[PDB]
Amino acid sequence: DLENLYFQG
Amino acid sequence: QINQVRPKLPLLKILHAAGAQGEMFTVKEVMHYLGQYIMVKQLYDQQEQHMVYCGGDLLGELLGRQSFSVKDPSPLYDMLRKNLVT
Ligand SMILES: COc1ccc(C2=N[C@@H](c3ccc(Cl)cc3)[C@@H](c3ccc(Cl)cc3)N2C(=O)N2CCNC(=O)C2)c(OC(C)C)c1
Repeated sequence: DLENLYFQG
Repeated sequence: QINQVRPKLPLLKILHAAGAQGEMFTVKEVMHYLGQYIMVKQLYDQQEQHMVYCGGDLLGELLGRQSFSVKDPSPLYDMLRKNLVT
């Protein structure tokens, strides 16, 4: 999941 | 462990334009820099901030699209599959 990878604040 | 990727040359140029340095990145860094790219080139719609209008940007060339919604990012997946090596 690229959305998840990006949003790991 | 850490899946480092080397962006193909056109994509590398986008990432550099967003402040990236070097040519090896995590996929997470790639996504970070692609977001930044869109922000600083103002390719998003200020009224509908999920919509990106990339057509006539190099990014739109890579994606093969005039536009995309972050809400439906299949194009981004397709593009990164093709333009990140190892
Ligand atoms: C309501 O408005 C939003 C909601 C979500 C996003 C977004 N969503 C994130 C996201 C989206 C899809 C994937 Cl597959 C991964 C990450 C990430 C992102 C990463 C890469 C690209 Cl090419 C575009 C956006 N991403 C962002 O980059 N955002 C969010 C937080 N910080 C920002 O500067 C912009 C968004 O991004 C603009 C750049 C279009 C706008």
